[PDB]
Amino acid sequence: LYFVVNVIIPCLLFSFLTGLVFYLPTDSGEKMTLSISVLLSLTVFLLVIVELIPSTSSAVPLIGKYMLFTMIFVISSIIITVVVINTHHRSPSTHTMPQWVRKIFIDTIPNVMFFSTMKRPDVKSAIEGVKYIAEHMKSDEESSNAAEEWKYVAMVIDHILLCVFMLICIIGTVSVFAGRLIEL
Amino acid sequence: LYFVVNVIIPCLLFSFLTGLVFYLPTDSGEKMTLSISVLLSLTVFLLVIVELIPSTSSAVPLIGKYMLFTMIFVISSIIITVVVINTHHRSPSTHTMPQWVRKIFIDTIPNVMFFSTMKRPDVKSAIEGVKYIAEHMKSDEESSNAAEEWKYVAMVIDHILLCVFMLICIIGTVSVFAGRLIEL
Amino acid sequence: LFYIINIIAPCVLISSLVVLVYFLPAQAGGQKCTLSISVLLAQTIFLFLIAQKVPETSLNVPLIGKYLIFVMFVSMLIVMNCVIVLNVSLRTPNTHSLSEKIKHLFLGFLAPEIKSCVEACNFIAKSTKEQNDSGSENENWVLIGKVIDKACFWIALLLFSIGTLAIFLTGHF
Amino acid sequence: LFYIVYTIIPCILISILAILVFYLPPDAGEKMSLSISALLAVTVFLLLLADKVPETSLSVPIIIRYLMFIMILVAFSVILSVVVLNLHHRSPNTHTMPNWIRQIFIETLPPFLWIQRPQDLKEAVEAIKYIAEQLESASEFDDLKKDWQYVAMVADRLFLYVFFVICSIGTFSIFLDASH
Amino acid sequence: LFYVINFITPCVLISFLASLAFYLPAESGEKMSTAISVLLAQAVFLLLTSQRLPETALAVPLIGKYLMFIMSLVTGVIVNCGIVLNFHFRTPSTHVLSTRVKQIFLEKLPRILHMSHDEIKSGIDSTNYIVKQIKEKNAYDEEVGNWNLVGQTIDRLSMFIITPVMVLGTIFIFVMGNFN
Repeated sequence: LYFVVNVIIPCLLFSFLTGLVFYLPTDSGEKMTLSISVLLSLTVFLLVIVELIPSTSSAVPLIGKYMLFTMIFVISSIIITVVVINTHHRSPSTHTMPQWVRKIFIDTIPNVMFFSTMKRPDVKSAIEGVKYIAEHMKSDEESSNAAEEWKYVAMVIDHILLCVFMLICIIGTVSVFAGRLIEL
Repeated sequence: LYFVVNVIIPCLLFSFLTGLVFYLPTDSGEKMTLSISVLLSLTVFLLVIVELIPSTSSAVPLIGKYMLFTMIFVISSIIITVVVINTHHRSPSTHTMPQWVRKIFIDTIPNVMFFSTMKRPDVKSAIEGVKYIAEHMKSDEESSNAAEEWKYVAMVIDHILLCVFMLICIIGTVSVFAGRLIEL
Repeated sequence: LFYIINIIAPCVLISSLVVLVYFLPAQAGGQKCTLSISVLLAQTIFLFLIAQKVPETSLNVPLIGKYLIFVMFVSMLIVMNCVIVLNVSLRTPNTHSLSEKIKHLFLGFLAPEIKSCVEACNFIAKSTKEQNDSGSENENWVLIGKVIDKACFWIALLLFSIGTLAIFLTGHF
Repeated sequence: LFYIVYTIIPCILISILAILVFYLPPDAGEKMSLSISALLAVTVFLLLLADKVPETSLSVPIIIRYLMFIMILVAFSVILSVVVLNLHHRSPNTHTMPNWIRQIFIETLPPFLWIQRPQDLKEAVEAIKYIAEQLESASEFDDLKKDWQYVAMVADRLFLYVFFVICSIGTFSIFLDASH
Repeated sequence: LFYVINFITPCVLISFLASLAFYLPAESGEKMSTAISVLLAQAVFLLLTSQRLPETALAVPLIGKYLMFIMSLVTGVIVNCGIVLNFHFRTPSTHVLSTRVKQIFLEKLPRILHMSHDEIKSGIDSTNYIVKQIKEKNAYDEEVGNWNLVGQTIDRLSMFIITPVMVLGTIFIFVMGNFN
């Protein structure tokens, strides 16, 4: 009871939060805020754990095992969040969307996400000037469409990753501890 | 040797980082981020000193004086950074540039900065509307020019302060440390 | 085994995070500096952590302390390079000058109412043209920044891997 | 007295912070700074308490119980801030606003909560018409986005009030119970 | 001397840095950042001071009384910074600019503080639409500029009102304390 309350519960909370980061839309530019603050909280808690658990070396304790899994869990989260941000801000000038990315993440995947709510004289000069303004607006709209397609792809990746990372947190959590729980 | 690697090297890193903020442009909203985080790092380091050096009260140690110097150094850099960001966003409507400010910081000092590379029916309704659009562009460009003049003053201030700050860093460091070091 | 499980592996994991900064965008909102300076703060925490394990004699620096200093310094270099990329990508023809050298290296190898209406239309088109020019220059500088991202990514990956493997396989032998 | 100062005063000021995060406008882009920095404070207070409570493992002292309760309250305030920010930054390109959200949060709650808010001429005409159309399209897109963000706004106000009540009452009760 | 050098001067400096928040413009979105890091350092000083004294409860030491008072002052500055950004960003669609506020902050204080062929028809319709949208945006923008000007004038007045207050409070306490 003492060790549960004083050690394990805080670690559960931080695992949950880090998992939550994937529901934050990329349009709110605060993905790096949240993920790096979670990482610093995790580092500090590493500090805590070494402060608390015994310093034996015979064998890896259960808390040791669990701490290692938690560290990898946080790290993965952070790296995929960076990945999404980088995908969203993908320059069309230097990159071209592969056909299979578009087919998979824009067309099919959003459709199988049922529980989600995501979308599935001088008059001639004047006239020429007006025409130029209109055609420039056309070209700007085209550029903006390509950018919006990239943002749409990011959003639908966030949805899918939110599902996926809840699943991974569950699976890993059950596996790490069920053996020892049943042993007691 | 033990004291050098254990104390002075980390302090050298932090000192070097301090002045780096002044080469970072104001466009990136992260001048206060970076400088305040450097300050916090130094304040945290004060723990390291306190936990490492002897806890006598007879007199102030050499590294005590050096760390006080470094405190004041950091705090000056951060104050000037804030100043320049405040000046960059000043609005013409409220703040009119004093004549002496313009004479000094916009005309005089930029010339004497050699090292820097910084520069120194319906037809009537349609016609009236066209005229309206053109005058609105006029006005937009004018307000942007005023604001741009403020931004330009801020940028020149940053350059100048970079050069001054690097010199002061150097001077202060040498004087503080060499004198004791040679005795060892 | 005790040192590997309690000090070496946790330290290595945290320190390997500095190689992530090369996949953040190099423009405002990318937060290269936020991330990198936070990683440096964790590295400081590691230096404090190690002060508690090494022996108290002061005639030499231990090997592990040497290694910590080395990795901290490499992380600092990569934070510097993120900051430099941000500076390069936000450049403008007015503040800086995009030398053609850089361009080759990166963009290469790697009634009176009628007359007043027409005048106002012409002026509108001209203002739009001016604004678009300025912007075009800006996007050129963004594309240079993206090239530099790729190139620096590869440099940093190679450097970190090599450095770490060698230094920590010397101790194992 | 001793305990009042040395433990309760610092705690109080951190609880006021975490409450204040819900008065910050979502447009400021500073909710996560405030909230997560409050969470750092709470974990710091747990470190602070470690070296004052007795080292026995039969039970948990009341002061640690109150710290944990306060920690969980502060966490939930963070959580709800992150929800509000998620709501604010929704758009038609990502979400479809449901009828129940609109009915509950825009129509009903605000009054209860007291908020209440020639070829060449044809060519040139086509160009002008296009310009106008673009303008208008942007406006419509922004209007839907602003409906989302208005829903965020009203939920943020409601959380403000709720958390203020909750923190004040729980803190008071705990403290009097401890000082009797 | 030991306490003046090790205890009083670092804490005093750090607290003084809180006044800079008032000279940092609301447009530079970094008021919260700055204030919350200041608060964290003050937390740390409180932790430092708790370790230096015995656990008696006869009375709070003089330096403890001064730390309490000065922390509390600083925390009031942080809260007011947050409030100021809240005021700066209010708009007609959410707040009412009362006459008292107009009088105070737009007339009196600025002065006191010395502050500084149907296709062509449709194209004509589209250009008139462009102009209508531009006019609407201008009225919207000039009221938003009113709000901007309010914030600026609050900045100036806050500096001039707060720096002297901090200084006088500090001088009086410390001359009292120098006579001990």
